[PDB]
Amino acid sequence: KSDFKFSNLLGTVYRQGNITFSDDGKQLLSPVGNRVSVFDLINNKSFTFEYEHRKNIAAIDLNKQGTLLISIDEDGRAILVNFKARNVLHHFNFKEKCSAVKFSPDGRLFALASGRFLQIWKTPDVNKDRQFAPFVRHRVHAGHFQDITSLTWSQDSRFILTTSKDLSAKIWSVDSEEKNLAATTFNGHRDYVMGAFFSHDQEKIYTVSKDGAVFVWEFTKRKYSWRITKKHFFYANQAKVKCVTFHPATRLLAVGFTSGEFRLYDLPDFTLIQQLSMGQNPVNTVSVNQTGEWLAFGSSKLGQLLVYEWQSESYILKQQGHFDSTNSLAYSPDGSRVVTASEDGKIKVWDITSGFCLATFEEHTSSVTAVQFAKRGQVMFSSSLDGTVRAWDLIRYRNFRTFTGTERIQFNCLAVDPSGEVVCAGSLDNFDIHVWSVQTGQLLDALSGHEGPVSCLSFSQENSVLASASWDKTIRIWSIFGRSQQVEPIEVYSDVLALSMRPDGKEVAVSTLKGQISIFNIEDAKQVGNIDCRKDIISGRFNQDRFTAKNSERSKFFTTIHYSFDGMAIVAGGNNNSICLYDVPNEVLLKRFIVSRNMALNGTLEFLNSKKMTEAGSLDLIDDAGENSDLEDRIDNSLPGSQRGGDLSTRKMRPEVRVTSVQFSPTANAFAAASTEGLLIYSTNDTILFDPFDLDVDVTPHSTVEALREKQFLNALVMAFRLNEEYLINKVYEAIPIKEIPLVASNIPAIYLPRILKFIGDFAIESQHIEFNLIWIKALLSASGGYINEHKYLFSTAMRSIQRFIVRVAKEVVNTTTDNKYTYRFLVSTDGSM
Amino acid sequence: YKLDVLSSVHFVPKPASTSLEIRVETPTISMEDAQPLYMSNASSLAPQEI
Amino acid sequence: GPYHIKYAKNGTHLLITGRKGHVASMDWRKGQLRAELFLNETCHSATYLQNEQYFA
Amino acid sequence: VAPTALKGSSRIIGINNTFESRKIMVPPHRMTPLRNSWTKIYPPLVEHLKLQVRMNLKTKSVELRTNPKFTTDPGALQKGADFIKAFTLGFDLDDSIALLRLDDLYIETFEVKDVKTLTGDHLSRAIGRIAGKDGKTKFAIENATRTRIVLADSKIHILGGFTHIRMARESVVSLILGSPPGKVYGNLRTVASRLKERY
Amino acid sequence: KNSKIFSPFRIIGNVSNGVPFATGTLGSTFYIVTCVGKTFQIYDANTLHLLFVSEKETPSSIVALSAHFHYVYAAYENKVGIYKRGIEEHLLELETDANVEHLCIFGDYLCASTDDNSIFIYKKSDPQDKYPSEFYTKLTVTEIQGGEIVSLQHLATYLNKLTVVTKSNVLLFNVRTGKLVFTSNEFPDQITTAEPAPVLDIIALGTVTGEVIMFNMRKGKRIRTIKIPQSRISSLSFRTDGSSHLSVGTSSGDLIFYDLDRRSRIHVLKNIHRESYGGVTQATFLNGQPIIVTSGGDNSLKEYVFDPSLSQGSGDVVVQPPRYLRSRGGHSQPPSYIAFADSQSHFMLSASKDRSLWSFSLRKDAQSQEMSQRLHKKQDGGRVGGSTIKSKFPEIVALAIENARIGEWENIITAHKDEKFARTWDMRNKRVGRWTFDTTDDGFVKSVAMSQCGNFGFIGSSNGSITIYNMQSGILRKKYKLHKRAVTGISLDGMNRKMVSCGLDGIVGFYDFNKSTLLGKLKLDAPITAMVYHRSSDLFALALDDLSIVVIDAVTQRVVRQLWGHSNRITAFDFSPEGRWIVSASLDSTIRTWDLPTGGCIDGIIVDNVATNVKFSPNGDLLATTHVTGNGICIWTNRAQFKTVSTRTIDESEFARMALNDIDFNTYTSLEQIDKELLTLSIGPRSKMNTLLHLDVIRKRSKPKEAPKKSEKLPFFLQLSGEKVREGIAHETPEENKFKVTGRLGFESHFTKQLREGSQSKDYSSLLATLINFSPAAVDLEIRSLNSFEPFDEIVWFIDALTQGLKSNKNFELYETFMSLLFKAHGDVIHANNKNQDIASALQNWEDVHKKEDRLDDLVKFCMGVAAFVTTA
Ligand SMILES: [Mg+2]
Repeated sequence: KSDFKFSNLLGTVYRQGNITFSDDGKQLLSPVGNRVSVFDLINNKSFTFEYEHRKNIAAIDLNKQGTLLISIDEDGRAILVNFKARNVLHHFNFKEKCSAVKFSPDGRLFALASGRFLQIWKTPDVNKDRQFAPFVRHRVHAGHFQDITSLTWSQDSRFILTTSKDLSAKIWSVDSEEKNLAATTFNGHRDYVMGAFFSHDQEKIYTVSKDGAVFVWEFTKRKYSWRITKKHFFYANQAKVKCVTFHPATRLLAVGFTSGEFRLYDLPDFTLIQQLSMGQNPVNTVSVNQTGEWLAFGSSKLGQLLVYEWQSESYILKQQGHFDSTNSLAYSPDGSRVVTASEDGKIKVWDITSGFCLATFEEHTSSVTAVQFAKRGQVMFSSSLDGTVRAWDLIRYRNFRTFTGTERIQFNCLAVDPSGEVVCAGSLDNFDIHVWSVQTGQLLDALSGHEGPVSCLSFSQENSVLASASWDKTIRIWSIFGRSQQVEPIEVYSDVLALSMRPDGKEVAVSTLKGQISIFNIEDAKQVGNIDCRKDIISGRFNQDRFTAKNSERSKFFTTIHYSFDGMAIVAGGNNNSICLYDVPNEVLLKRFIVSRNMALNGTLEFLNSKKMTEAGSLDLIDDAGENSDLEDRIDNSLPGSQRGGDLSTRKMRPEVRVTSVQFSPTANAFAAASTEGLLIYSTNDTILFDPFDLDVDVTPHSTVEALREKQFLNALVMAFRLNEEYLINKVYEAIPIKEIPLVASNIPAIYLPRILKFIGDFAIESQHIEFNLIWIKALLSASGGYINEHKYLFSTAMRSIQRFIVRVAKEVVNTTTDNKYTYRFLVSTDGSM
Repeated sequence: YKLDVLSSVHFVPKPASTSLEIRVETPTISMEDAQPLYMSNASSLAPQEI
Repeated sequence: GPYHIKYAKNGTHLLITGRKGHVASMDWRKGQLRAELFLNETCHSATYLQNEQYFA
Repeated sequence: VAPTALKGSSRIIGINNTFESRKIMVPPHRMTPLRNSWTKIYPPLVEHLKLQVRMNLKTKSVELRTNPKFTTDPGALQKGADFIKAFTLGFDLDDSIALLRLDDLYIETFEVKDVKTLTGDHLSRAIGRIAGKDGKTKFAIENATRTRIVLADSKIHILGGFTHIRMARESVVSLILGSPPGKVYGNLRTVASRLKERY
Repeated sequence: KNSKIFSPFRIIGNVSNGVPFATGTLGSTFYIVTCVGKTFQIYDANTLHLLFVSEKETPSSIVALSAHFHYVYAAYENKVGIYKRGIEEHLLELETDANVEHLCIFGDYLCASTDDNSIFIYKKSDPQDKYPSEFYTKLTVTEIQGGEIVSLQHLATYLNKLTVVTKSNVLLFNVRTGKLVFTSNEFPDQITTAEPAPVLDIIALGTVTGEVIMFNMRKGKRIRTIKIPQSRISSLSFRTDGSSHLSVGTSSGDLIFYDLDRRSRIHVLKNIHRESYGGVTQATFLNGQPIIVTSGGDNSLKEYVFDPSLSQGSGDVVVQPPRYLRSRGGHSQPPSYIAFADSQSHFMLSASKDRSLWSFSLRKDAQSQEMSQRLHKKQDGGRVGGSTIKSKFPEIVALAIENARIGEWENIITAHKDEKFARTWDMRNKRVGRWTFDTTDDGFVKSVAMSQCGNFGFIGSSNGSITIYNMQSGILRKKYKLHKRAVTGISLDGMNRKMVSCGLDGIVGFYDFNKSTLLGKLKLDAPITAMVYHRSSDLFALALDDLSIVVIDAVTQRVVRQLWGHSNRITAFDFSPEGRWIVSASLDSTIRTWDLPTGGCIDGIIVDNVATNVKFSPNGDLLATTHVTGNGICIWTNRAQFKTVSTRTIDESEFARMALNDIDFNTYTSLEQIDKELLTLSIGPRSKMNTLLHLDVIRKRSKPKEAPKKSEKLPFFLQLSGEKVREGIAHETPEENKFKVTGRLGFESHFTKQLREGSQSKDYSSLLATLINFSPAAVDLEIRSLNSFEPFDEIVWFIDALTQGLKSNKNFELYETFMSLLFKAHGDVIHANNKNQDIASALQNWEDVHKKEDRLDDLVKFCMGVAAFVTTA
């Protein structure tokens, strides 16, 4: 039930730091703000780790073997992670700003560029158990006079090249006895040295500067010494080199410029293979696959992540995410895809498994406030502050209809009829709920009666009534359908901020500004429960506040809520650092989730460090933009009074942790919450828990197996559920012969029917036994079809899961089979000659 | 743009106006973003439109 | 920190400017503070004008 | 060397090119191009491969022998012999040098009669079809499959990577048989894309 | 004795065990090396932050510690180890069974004194070598020469002389020549300490009867005699800040200071350390500063500072008294109860028999703090009844903590020994609360519990009554009276609905907390000693008197599992956070892990000291246990969180003497195909089929909108010219005749060879295998490259191969998809030559198979018809 865990972060593909491909090249590791996300391009799956830094990530690296991941934040704090097990081995502090961390290709040593020192450490062994001090230092090198920009390992794990802001590139030897081999310093660059590299033979060293000069260093006579034999120049008019990488095997040099264009060159010939432009923002990080075929680029400003297959001039991956912009989210009815509305005005559809944007729509001029699907799922609606309501048809990606009010009113909330024929929107400026007809587009009527702005709307899926709530401290139930129109107002203690309708359509829950979730019965218009939330909410002091968090009244209410499709649970979130999941019937908090643990965000901490406070003020509030070397960093474009609706640069204040909207998954036991960092998806998929149901001494994982060996399938299957072990249920599920399925299916007790249907839904989507599952689904529905119909909402999520399997994979297979059959008949039956 | 950000985007919508767009028949996959997946396959013009 | 220091021409007064924006003007021999600004900005350098009365 | 330093098959197919010796006969039409380009043909054989080279005016052949005291790479003789043959077959000198430089380049040779027995104007018709107007068709095949082709009357020689010459040869054969030009062009577009792709 | 699930991590809560610490200076800064049993810790003198710990636990307890710059020498039994940064670099093994007692290092010489009055001298192999390793010689002091050795010391400006101090008298040994240079006069009192003075040739000697002697070695004569009647000296140290002060530590727990110049006492610090644990075991002035670091056996380390004199002139006479500066500490006696404060491995509460309750930080020792006991003033206004002399609260027997309401009001309840009420504490403020809960039946508190919401507190009395209070206001709300004997456990489920209790009478009561009704009662055979309730799974285990752990399901009120095997009482036990394991400890000196699904012991340990408490972290990553001996907490890492653990039951007989694999690892792998008749898809991503059918269209999207400019002068064969690996179909090499369109022999492609071999052998299984392995781009290339010219051999062979594939009923979507591509690329050739027999028969054989795979459509259509109907109407 209430055992949820963070699974993946959608809405963000790159924030800052360096991107790294996996050694096999089939996985891309992208730092997304405070966490590390892994995308499996080949298998179309993605996950984001649970471990969480206290600040944004600055650098990462995965060793060649693929077992250990090291990530370093902007303060130098480092977390070592066992990649296969997805667990944290050890937290390490390097007490400096670490710029780059790179594993040696052998894997034994990893080097760190911290300030002006190059630190070489010994890797902890993954097989060994955890220890107090796993890292063992090897050596610290201090030759540079200023900070190190980047470092490169030699292919034989014996030399390291470090490029610093001293206009110098310097070479070390990891072995003391070999110091005489390489103790040289390379000079002659006009600007910072961005990168230095070896050739495949290690006889040529290339150094690249920010101004755009590439030097080829060779060991030659003028008695022998390193010299610049040849010199090359990127004649970029004003762009400065921002990131450089080199692939020795293919002699490829990928350079990303601050103007947003990147160039690919061949060394030592310096023939320009290509150059493309990904935008007007700098190319922050570039990486190369091991084979050298895929180049991954990243732009921090707009959060673009691009993987380029330069061989075929193709895009494997091309995505753009959102930061501090996701204002809403809406699940597809099957739950396969999630929609988001951003302040930019762009509606983006993300696929849950892959984590990538399937489609983007940019019709809306201003911020989109809310999004909702039709009950059918083929159509989508969205409301924006530009003054319009727009209907989207997904099958053809067309704005097939657009509605607009007469009086030029901003829209903030939206609700669509179950029949997909009426659309109503509310405003913060009009006090009236406009209603339109989907088929014709005309304004049917303007519902009036509120003395305050309408904060939220929702249709009953069954009864088709409309429930509206406002800051007027009231809730009104409109029977708009029917010959006669009726309005039934219900009073509340305080302003209403959010509203959710039970799938039954018999009750409505409303969150008030007092921090109260009140559940009312629609037909009786009387209260049936109340839940306190003010104590549960976790709110943090901002760096700018002059008052404590406890006395702070900034956000102690829930601005969004939603029922579980079963109808027994409510998930709530607000302008705060908590997502609270309440159980409706007993009015208790099942669990509380911390949205973020990043101190870069403003609202994360309840108690701030006293050291930061001074006579001058909080050290965080001092603006240090002047120190930044590049002009584009120093320039301040912030408007004095802005709070929302523009770029981060406009704010001048740190982003604030908040959950714009939350929703449950129609198909799986999971929920998605849009926040500043992105869409946090919490799921119970791992299900490591042991939650036996009606267990007894006679039931045992050992005992179940004989029931199979003795061919007592029903007793084996029922005993498998009582333990509720997935691996055991799977074992019994596949060992039952097809002949006995119709016999067993009829005899399953009614209590365990919801569980098996959930299992088949979760198992069938990714399992390879399409027909065997379909035999099972046919058996169960025929045997217990009547029971399922009587209890719709107990089986709602399970039933949707089965349909998603039957439509999304099963239908696609036969759709080709029927295709080949007809293409077959035409070729043979037809006459072809001449 | 500057005024809207200054007012925290509590502005008033602009006059509605009618404009003409040209829709070119293309496979629906082309309209999508670039990754190893597509979510629809139909054409971008309905049969009536053809 | 870090702090940039500039003495007056006659050596009677001292001007220190922190990088984080702490500017102080004082008479260092007699331990008298003339002015102390806590500008929340990035100060780079400061100098005394014709006399200790004005500084930039 | 920098202080950081680390610590007989024939490429041509369809013709028998083979202290060891190799002899390659030069046809009359390649005599003059061989002459003015010999200032750039003998160096790479004698310095890189460490071979001994001559032109036999009496027999009009290029004679190549291994020096036991100087030559070191056992495959140098065959490598050098193939390089001369590519120049003999009509490929430009820089293309021929690629065989010395690269170790994964193969020459496929075949005649129109091998694919199908064509004679008279029909044989002329096929050579016209392979060539295309102003050489467009062969140029398309060359660029799409990343191959160099020399269409010497009824004899075709294709230089490039293994699978590349396999695809260039297939397109040429399809042209000889009489497949519709559009189908051949349609493939020539997509063969290029598939070859360069990683997956 | 080695667990397969757990492994030691470190010990929390120890700063010093009583062995004299050693001070070491790196540059200007100083560090302190303290002994903790079998390992040592290095603290920074400035902040008393932990820096390093010994990598491995020494086999035997450490006896002496000496530190010189980076290197630290630790002596245990007959071996002296050399450590750098907490990692051993070299081990010195003495040749005599006698255990080392004292240790001195000067220059290249390392001197070790054994208990048999034998001094071993080691020397550096090289003058520039960092530490001595080589064995130089052996010097033995006989009883005629002197008594037992008290300590070894080396005065400054002495070439190769070691000042051996014995109880009887002092001796001077020349290590280089190994000859006794000088012998002191016999002293009347037994010497107990020796400290070189900052002056030349003078070493301070402390006797057992409170005499401090400023013995001058060069003159061999006494210089001064301080007298401390009725005291025993334990440490001596000199102030090097330019003031002639001497700090004289005593075993009674006092530290006296003398000003040698003025022959007067500056001050006395009384009871800085407990006398029961050895008093001031060591007190050392930091070199050249007024800070003195003091330690003792009570598990504490303190620092005191001399402030500057408050008089402008005559600063020498007006000396400010020493002032407490900073310290670190722990329990003086083993902890009695423990609990994890927060969901993370964040903080850990510990209460000990020394009547002090501590909050220990797992992640930084500096964060550890003692929960103060200062009381609030009563709300009523009446005076609080208590002895004027302040005394710590009695020992904490039971503890319960919740965090649903941390920072709003009290969130901890504690029960005290022989006390008729339970006190409250607040974790956020780190101080005792303002509420006291009384049993109201004249009975001692035996059990305390908290509701998850953090509103209620349950107190279980020894007389059988359960009283329920409200934490916010400390007002009694309800009292339940079922048990007649002592209640030994109380718990409430997460939903705050069903409450369960247990008592010595052996009955387990089931209550409905909302309605205040008795749902049911269960009688067990034996008295119940303890209870652990798992809220996520609604299972609670009961430690019965008959050496069993009985697991019960609160929902149905029946015994679900019973665990046997402990040979004595079960001290404590806990549930794993995932609800799958129970770890229990017993007086027979073992810890056993029980796998609840199978109900058997999977791991067993034999602990030298009985484990009095066992507690899992809520994460499950760490297991913490406390023992009857040792002032600290033993922390164990859970190996199960990084790899699977076999659930095979442990061997009982072997465990006593010391004092299906898929099922064993709780995993299962789905079959490749249940039945040959059942259709089965491919073992791979499901986007493979969609990608194959629409390869070209997806690529068109992938292309950039604007063409990329390229250099006019580029190598034609750049792609081939890659120094060396790419495995693409582009990178294929031939494997070793008339020209053939499909492929010349020796030049053929691997795919064609497998096809042609398949045609002759009449089995394409090898070809189907490689086709599935092919990437989508490769598959399109091969299908199109098939020969389409008469007699159409390759096309016909390909159809038979795919016809063979469908018969298997495996990977049928990919075999199907290949035929969609075959028609797309070669549809016209098939159409034009449909009358050809080889194509017609090959196609006809295919149709007969493909017609059989039509049952799938019937199932798919049926399920949609009902699934839409059932879910709708
Ligand atoms: Mg009426």
